[PDB]
Amino acid sequence: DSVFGSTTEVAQLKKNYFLPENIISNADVTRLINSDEIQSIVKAAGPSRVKR
Amino acid sequence: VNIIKKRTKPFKRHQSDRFKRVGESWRKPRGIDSCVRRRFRGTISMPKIGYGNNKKTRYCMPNGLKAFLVRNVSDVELLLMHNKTYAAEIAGNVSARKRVEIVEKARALGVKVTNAGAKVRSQE
Amino acid sequence: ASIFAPESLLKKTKAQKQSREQIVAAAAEKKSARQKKREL
Amino acid sequence: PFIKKLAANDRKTRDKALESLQRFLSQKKKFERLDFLKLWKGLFYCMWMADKPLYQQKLSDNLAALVPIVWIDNRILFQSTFWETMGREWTGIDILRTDKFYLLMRRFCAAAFRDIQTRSKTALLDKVVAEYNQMWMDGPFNTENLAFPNGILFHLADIWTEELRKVYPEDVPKADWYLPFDSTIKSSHNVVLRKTLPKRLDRVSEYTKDS
Amino acid sequence: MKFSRDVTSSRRKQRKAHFGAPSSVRRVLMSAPLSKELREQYKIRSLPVRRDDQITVIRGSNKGREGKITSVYRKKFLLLIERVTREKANGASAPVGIDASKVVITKLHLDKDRKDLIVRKGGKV
Amino acid sequence: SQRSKPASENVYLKLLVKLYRFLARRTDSRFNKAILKRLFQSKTNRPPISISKIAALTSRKSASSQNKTTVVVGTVTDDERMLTVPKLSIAALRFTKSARARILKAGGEVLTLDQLALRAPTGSNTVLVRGKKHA
Amino acid sequence: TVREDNGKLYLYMKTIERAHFPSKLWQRIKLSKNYAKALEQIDQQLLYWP
RNA sequence: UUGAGAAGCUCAGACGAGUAGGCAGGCGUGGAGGUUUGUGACGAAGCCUUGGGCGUGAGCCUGGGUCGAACAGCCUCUAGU
RNA sequence: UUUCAAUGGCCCGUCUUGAAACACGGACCAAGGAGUCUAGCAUCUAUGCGAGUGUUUGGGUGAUGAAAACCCAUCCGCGAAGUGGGAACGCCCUUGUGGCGUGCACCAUC
Repeated sequence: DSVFGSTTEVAQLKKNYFLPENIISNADVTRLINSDEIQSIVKAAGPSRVKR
Repeated sequence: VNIIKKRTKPFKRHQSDRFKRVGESWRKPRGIDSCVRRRFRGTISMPKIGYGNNKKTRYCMPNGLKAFLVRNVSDVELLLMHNKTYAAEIAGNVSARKRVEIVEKARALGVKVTNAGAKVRSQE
Repeated sequence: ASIFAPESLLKKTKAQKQSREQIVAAAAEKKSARQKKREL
Repeated sequence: PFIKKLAANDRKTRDKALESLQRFLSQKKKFERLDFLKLWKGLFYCMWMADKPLYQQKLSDNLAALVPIVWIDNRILFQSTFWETMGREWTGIDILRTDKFYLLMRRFCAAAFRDIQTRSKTALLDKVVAEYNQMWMDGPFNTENLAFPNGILFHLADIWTEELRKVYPEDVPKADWYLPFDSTIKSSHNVVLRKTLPKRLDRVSEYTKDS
Repeated sequence: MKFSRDVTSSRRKQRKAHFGAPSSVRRVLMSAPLSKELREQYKIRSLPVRRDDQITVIRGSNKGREGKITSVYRKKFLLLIERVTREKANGASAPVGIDASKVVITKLHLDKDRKDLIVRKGGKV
Repeated sequence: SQRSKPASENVYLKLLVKLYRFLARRTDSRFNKAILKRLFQSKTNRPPISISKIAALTSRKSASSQNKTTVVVGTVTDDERMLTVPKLSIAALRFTKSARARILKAGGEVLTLDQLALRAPTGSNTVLVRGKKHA
Repeated sequence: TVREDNGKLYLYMKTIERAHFPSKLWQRIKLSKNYAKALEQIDQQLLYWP
C-alpha cells in the first residue's frame, strides 16, 4: 500500500504517484449487456443465424 | 461431403526447367515484356485466388480428415472429441520409443494416424 | 432441500412470454390478413 | 461480531462470526448509520463469498431472519443500510453472483412486510407503513439519488405484490403498499425508470382506496 | 551461480585454460575419487593421481578392472594402468588411456609429501 | 482507424466498444449510435473538454440544467482559472486527477461510459458534448 | 468438465466463489458406470447451468 | 440447436484486366525474452528421393535412404533477413 | 515418373520504342551480393499524464550480474500567454405526421 498507494491516496514511497484509473468501472461486459437495466429496453432480438 | 480440388498440378516458376539456377518455387514474373505475365495463349498458368479451394474442405486430406501434428501422447489426447475430423500425424523427429506409445494411445482414442507404421516392425 | 430456480431465469422467462404472446398474436392476424389478401 | 471475521476466506469462520453477530444486533442501544454501514460491508461480503446454491439459499434466509432479532428502535436503520450497500455495490457484482444477491434482496423485501405485520399487532397499520414508506422514499426510491441502479427497483417492482401476498396469505389490508412506486413514477428524472416501472409493477388497487 | 568478478564463466576462456594448462596445473586437473574405505579413513574425498597408485576402473569398456598406475599421460589427460591394454594388428599390446575421474583409488602410494597432504586437507592417519 | 473498430490496443476500450455495439443495434437510439461512432475516433478527433466548458454549457442562457448527465467521449480536464465549481454529473472516458477531485468535492459525481449505459441505456436526459477541434 | 481417472469418469465443476483458492477450485463427483444414471448425474449436479 | 476465439458465428446481392503508384494480410532466415511440465544416440540438424499429403501461392508436414548431436512449434523482440 | 499421340508454344532480364525493331547482359553450378544506421524537421496513429508535461547532466540506491531495475534534489526545455443551420435529448399528440423547447463540434450572419 505504501509502494503503490491507492487510486485516490498518493503512494508514500513514490512522490506524487496515484494508481491509474480505469476506462470502465466494472469490466464484466456480459454483466452490463445481460443486466436488468439494459435488457428491459432492448427490442426483441431477431433470430440467431437465420434460415436461408 | 466430397473433397473437390480445383487443381492438382503445382504452379512452377517460369523458365525453371531450362536452368538449374532457377528453382521450381513460384516467383511472380516482374518482366513487363514477358509473355507469361501478360497471359498469352500457350503460356503457363499463374496462382490466382480463383483456384482457392472450398473453405469447408480446405486443409482436408483425400480421406476427409485434417492433419494434426503430434509430438507426444499429450498431443494425441487432444483429439478425443475431434477424431472424426482430424488425423494424428507423428512428427518426423519423434523417436521410435514414442512413436509406438502414440500409436497404441491413438488406437484406444479411435484416432487415425497418417504414418503409424514408421520406424517400427511387427511381431505377432 | 431444493434449488430455487435462479432469478435471472425467472426474469428471462417472463420476458420471453411477453414476446411469445406478441408473436402468436401477430401471426394469428397475419394468417387472416394473408388469406383475405390472396383472394384480393 | 467482528466485520473482519465476517469476510474471512474460510466458511467456518464466517458462520461463527455470523452467529456471534446475532447477539450484537439485539442490544438495547442505538447504533449510528455508519456503524450499520460498516457492519453491512462485512455482511455483504459474507454473502458475496457463499459458494453453493444450497448454502446461499440458507445464508440469505439467515440474513433475512436477522431483521426481527434487531431492536425495534434501530430495526429500520438495519434495512435502510442494507439497501444503501446493495445500491452502491450492485453494479460492481459480476454476472455469476447476481442470482445469489437477487434472492437476498427478495428475502429482505419480504422481511420488511413481515416486520410491518408484526408491528401491526400492537400499533396501527397506517403509521407502521408510514415509517417504512419513509425508509423506502429516503433510500432506494429516492428521486434525488440518480446513482441508485434500476436493477434493484425493477426487481422490487417484480416481487412487491408477490412477497406481500406471502406475508398476508389470507387478505391484505388497506395501506400505502405501493406508495414508493407512485412517488417514483411521478417524479423521477430517469425516463427509463418511469417508463418501465409501471410495466414491471403489478399493483393491485383492489384494497387501496380509489382516488 | 558464481558471484566473483575474478572468475570467468566464459566457455571460450574455460576451454582455453583447460587445454592450455601447464603440467603443474594438470596434476590437479587429473584427480580421482577415493574408495569408501579410504574416503572415510583418510577423511579425504579425492586426490590427484600418481604412479604406483592402485585403482579400480569404474566407467568404460574396461569397467571393473584393477591395477597399478604405470604412468600418467598429462599431455592427453590419460592414465596408463598395468595389464589394461589392447591387442594391435601384430599382437603387440598397446595400453589404453583412462581418464582419471573414471577410476577410484583403492590404495594410496603413501609418501611423506602425501602424508603431509592428508593432514593438510583435514585428514588423519 | 475510425471505421469499424478502434485502432487502440487498450483492452478496456475494446470492452466499451463491445458494450455499445450491442446498445447501438438492439436499441433505436441515435445516442448509442453516436457514442459508438466516437469510440472509433482517434485521439486527435476526441479533444479534451474542460470542466469550465461543461459548467458553461449546462448553465447557458436559460440554463435549467436540472440534472442531465454531461457525456463526452474524451478527457475532462480541469480549469484552475474558475474558482467555484457547480454541482455537475459528467460521464467521460477519462477524468484528470484534479478534475475528478474538483467535481466530487464540489457537489456532484463522475461516471464512466459503462456506468452511464446502466443509468441511461438509451441516453435519455444526457447532454452530449464535444471539445473544440481548432486546437 | 468430465475427465477419466484410472478407468472411472468424474464430473469436475468449479464456481466463481472458489476462483482464488487453486487447491479447492475444482470439485469432483463420481459418474456411474450405468450410462443412463451417468447422464442424470450430470443433469442433477449441473442444475440450472446453461 | 448447443453456431459467444463478438477478433466468433451467420444471411444476402453485386463484382473480378492492369504498368507507375497506393493499401492490406501473409510465407521464410539469423539471434533475444517467454512458452510448449516441447523433440533427440530407440537418432537432432543437414542432405538425397519417379514415396505420400496440405496451401491460390510464398511455403509447410511426412515415408524411405544417408547421417551423427543438437533442435523446433506458438506469443513477443530484433536484424548484416 | 518416363514416353507416345492430338493441339498449342519465338529467349530471359535491361534500355529503347505507340509498339516492336533493336542494341546490350547471359557457358554452367555453388556461396557471397545492394534503401542501412544516426541527427533534425513535419504529418498521422498508439500510449501516459494533462495547464501542464519531460526520472536516466547528475545524486541516491541496487548482496541472488550491480552497465539492469528502483528512487528524485536543483534547474532547464517545450506549452499555458446575439441571429440562422446543426449533433444529441426531453415533452407531446393526430398520436405517425409534425410541433414545442434545450442546442455540442463546425459553418454562415451581426
